[PDB]
Amino acid sequence: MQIFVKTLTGKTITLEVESSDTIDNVKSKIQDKEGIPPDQQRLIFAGKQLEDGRTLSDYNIQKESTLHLVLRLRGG
Amino acid sequence: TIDEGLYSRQLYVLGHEAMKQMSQSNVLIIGCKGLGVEIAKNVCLAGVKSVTLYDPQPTRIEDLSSQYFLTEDDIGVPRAKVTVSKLAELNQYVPVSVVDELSTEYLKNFKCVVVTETSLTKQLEINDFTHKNHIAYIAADSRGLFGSIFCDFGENFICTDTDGNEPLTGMIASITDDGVVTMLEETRHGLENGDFVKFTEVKGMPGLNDGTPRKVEVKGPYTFSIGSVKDLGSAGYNGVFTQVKVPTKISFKSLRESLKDPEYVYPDFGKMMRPPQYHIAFQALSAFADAHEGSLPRPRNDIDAAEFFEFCKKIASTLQFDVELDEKLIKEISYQARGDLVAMSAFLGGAVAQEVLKATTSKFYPLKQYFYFDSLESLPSSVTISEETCKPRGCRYDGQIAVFGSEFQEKIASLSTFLVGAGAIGCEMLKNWAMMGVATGESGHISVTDMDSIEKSNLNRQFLFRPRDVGKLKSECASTAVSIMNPSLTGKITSYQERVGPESEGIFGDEFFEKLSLVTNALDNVEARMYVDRRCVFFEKPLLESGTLGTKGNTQVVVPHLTESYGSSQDPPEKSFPICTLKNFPNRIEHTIAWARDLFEGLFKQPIDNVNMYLSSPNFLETSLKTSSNPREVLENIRDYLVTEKPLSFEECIMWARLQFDKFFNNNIQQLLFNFPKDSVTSTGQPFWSGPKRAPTPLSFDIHNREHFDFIVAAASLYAFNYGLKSETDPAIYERVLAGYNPPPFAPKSGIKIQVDKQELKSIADSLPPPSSLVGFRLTPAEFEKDDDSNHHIDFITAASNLRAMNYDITPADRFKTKFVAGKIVPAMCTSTAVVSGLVCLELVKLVDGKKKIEEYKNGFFNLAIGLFTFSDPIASPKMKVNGKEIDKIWDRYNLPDCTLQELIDYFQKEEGLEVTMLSSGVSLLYANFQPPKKLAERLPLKISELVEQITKKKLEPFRKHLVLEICCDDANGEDVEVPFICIKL
Ligand SMILES: Nc1ncnc2c1ncn2[C@@H]1O[C@H](COP(=O)(O)OP(=O)(O)OP(=O)(O)O)[C@@H](O)[C@H]1O
Ligand SMILES: [Ca+2]
Ligand SMILES: [Ca+2]
Ligand SMILES: [Ca+2]
Ligand SMILES: [Ca+2]
Ligand SMILES: [Mg+2]
Ligand SMILES: [Mg+2]
Repeated sequence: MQIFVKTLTGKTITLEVESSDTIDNVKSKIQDKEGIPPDQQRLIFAGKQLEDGRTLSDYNIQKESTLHLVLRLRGG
Repeated sequence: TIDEGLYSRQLYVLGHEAMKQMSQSNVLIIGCKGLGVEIAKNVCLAGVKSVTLYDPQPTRIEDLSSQYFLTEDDIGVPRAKVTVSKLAELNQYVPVSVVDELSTEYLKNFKCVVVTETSLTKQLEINDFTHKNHIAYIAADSRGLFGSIFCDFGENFICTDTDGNEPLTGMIASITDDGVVTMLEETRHGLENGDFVKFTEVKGMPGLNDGTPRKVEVKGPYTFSIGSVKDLGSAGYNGVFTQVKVPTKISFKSLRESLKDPEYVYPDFGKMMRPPQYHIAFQALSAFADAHEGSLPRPRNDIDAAEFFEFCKKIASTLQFDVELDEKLIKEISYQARGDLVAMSAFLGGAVAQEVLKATTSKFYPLKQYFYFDSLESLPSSVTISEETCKPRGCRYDGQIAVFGSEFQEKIASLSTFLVGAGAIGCEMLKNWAMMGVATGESGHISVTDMDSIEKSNLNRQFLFRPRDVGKLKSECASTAVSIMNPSLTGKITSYQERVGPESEGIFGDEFFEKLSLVTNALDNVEARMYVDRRCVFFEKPLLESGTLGTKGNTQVVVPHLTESYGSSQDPPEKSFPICTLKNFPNRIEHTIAWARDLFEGLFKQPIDNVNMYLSSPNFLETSLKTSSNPREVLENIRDYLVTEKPLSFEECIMWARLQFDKFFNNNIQQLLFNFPKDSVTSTGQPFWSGPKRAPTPLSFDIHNREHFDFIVAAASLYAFNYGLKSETDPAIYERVLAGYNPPPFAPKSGIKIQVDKQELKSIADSLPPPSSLVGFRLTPAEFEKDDDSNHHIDFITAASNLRAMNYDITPADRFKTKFVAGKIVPAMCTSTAVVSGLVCLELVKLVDGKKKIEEYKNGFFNLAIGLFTFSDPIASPKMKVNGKEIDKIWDRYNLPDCTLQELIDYFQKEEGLEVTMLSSGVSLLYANFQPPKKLAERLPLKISELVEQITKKKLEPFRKHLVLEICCDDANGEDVEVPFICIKL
């Protein structure tokens, strides 16, 4: 299938993944496009943050689904 | 034109041109309750032309649940007139007036109109006019844990910046005639299809460097297409591109026609199916109002709910909204209908406020067009929520009790918080806590700490402070300021000036923590957050975290024995340029600026310190060669700053300044070009100065050149400041000593280290006078200070940066940008700070409710610039199995008294089923079953504390209350296993 990952900076990234793909495997495809180490990646789907070890299907992420790639801020 | 001493921060997120539109925009705000006041507060601090209020209604006691500008005795008086007096006190540059009449024509005076606490019927009447005359219309409402914002900026509104981001930029390596632009060495361009870019400095295709934008077709992360361009050349080489932000028109529907086909902006893709329901409910809330004379459903009332529910079905069909009404959900809005939470007002306030700025600047993508939010998870479940418990009480907390109940209100009152930080977020936090009545009870108590003082620029995001407060402590001033908003806090707040960290552990010790209910961060640096986090985890206390960056902001809740801590996840470090890029091969203005800043520190700070240190520490000289990295630099800094070059007149300083010029903008350059010829080549036969390396060019002095002059003036003045000499400003004075200057010839030496003595150095230290000869003498080191102009600090750096800029043919930058980068300023404003504070408190109530289910907490992430909001459940602390029992790798620990080694060992084996094989404290090994029967026999009988002091050979400190230990042991199977730490409570 194909999913979309919109980031806090308004950027949209298109990925070619399978429902059985692992989150670790997704983070990497993202690292190849944006260059963000999987460790710093915060992917959220339908109010749930994705965790390594599980898979896209474990989050019911289906075709054409949209995820968010957010980050923590240092400013206060 | 624009006050950069105040709007400094906010200008980095909005921009000048953007604020000039604001200063010429009049805003109107209907309603002056929690929401309305919050909106105003921000709009005022924002810098619009003026603010106009309108709210005839009295001042019910319940209004004080979120209206921090209404006191106990203002009851009766029109909220409009009562608050206008304080909002005017916020931003001087912004006048605040009131109006008693609501004229349709009168509206054409304001660029934007905010509508709060108004019936739908009245709303239409207002939008119909506003929309037709092209007048920004915004409507919002806070109903308990529910909220809603609507926007209408005309059917032809134009946006000139849709994301707020800085126009991308990047160096090129090549570009085919087909339009195949290839980025530099592994450099990412970060462009999206449909983006436009212009070019500059591209050889092989001159007509390309004209400026005309070109649509981009991303072919990969390192390459993109712009279409065939063979009619401009055959192949371009190394250049630089720049993204062109193309505006776009956004067509808004009238509240009337949009009410039919509403366009939702989902703030949470997890509650995807709720906005529609809310669209109905909120209108039903309006209908019900008219029926009962503008009054809303009674708190947790069932009869009103039933009726309310009917109105839903009423408009559900008339609007022909084909949806399955969710009775339970919708009825919830009826119960909480009278709810007036301050957190909800802070959230929707900063949010709406930002929208107003958008409508008056055409900057950032607006909410189009329905924003229905809810934090239903906040609703308490550890107390009884009934029509009875949520009944009014005649106190300022009715608006809150209406949602959580009187029973719950007690818990909030008896809280013992600890706010770390008193800046932007700090103020908003206190404000919210005041309205919520935190620490108002008996055992309640707030503790605010911060080691910084108030500054002009701070008065833009930190409202609890005033200009006349500048120079005063934040924690202390904010504390007092809060006692006025809710007197019930007087004597309930303790302020501190201690910097939270390892040192302050004296004040914030075990006893201090064991009392706290929870901790909230309002910090500005990652290091501090980390420290607090660690402590909270050790003391098993909850922590509320939040951050901001311009329009972006984030929230994170860390609850004990449930979620992971703040430091459990990782964040990207600070981007620091390569030492050899700033030193010799800069290509971006940011490079020269960082360089300029080291130059500053290297000529007016580092050297001075060595002078004073030499006149204070006895064995300073000796201990230097033993530690100091560049003992040479040290010895020289003294020799030159004490005698070799000690000035005696500003005129003698101008000579020094002039010398520096050639030393860092001429000779240094020459020396480089000597080691690396302006056309020399590499081993691959490629031009050494190609791509990432711009060929420099020594600069000859010129008494009549802004940069050249600005540098001399700054440099000289600063050198003076060091020795204490009257700095001059009259230009003629410089010429009179510079025009008659003769610089010693410079010839680049052979054999110099450029990255891509035992007697000399020690002999020079003998040419220096003994500290004895200059007893009591000291120099004045220059402490960098971005926020000022009477110090020549930024003036220096700008010039120094723009001078090195000329060296490497790099485009210069005004002191506005230079200040931003040189001082590493964090762009930010009031809007974001408010949004986070709200979200933060919306979670705070979840902690006092004692919610144990993780799916109920939420971490926030948002970017006002694009109207993006997203939340996610917190990550669970990593668990682990030891002897079948599940343990928390983050929170569980073994609590034991100061027992004997033998005892502790027996304990683990008899009570935990663990055979302790190794015990340690820090880097010291206290015990190990594989040690000789001697070492053991002599220690086993000792008490832990005793054993520690012995092995450490350093007796414990009497200010300690705890003592952490690590252990290694085997489970019941004899197999090594990992267990929690041990906390000896001695
Ligand atoms: N380790 C710490 N312990 C306690 N307070 C801290 C610590 N580090 C930072 N702070 C304080 O946190 C507060 C909130 O930060 P904020 O960014 O709002 O303020 P600021 O640094 O004064 O603003 P600016 O950076 O624009 O000058 C500040 O007053 C700051 O001094
Ligand atoms: Ca982009
Ligand atoms: Ca001299
Ligand atoms: Ca446990
Ligand atoms: Ca155990
Ligand atoms: Mg400061
Ligand atoms: Mg700061």
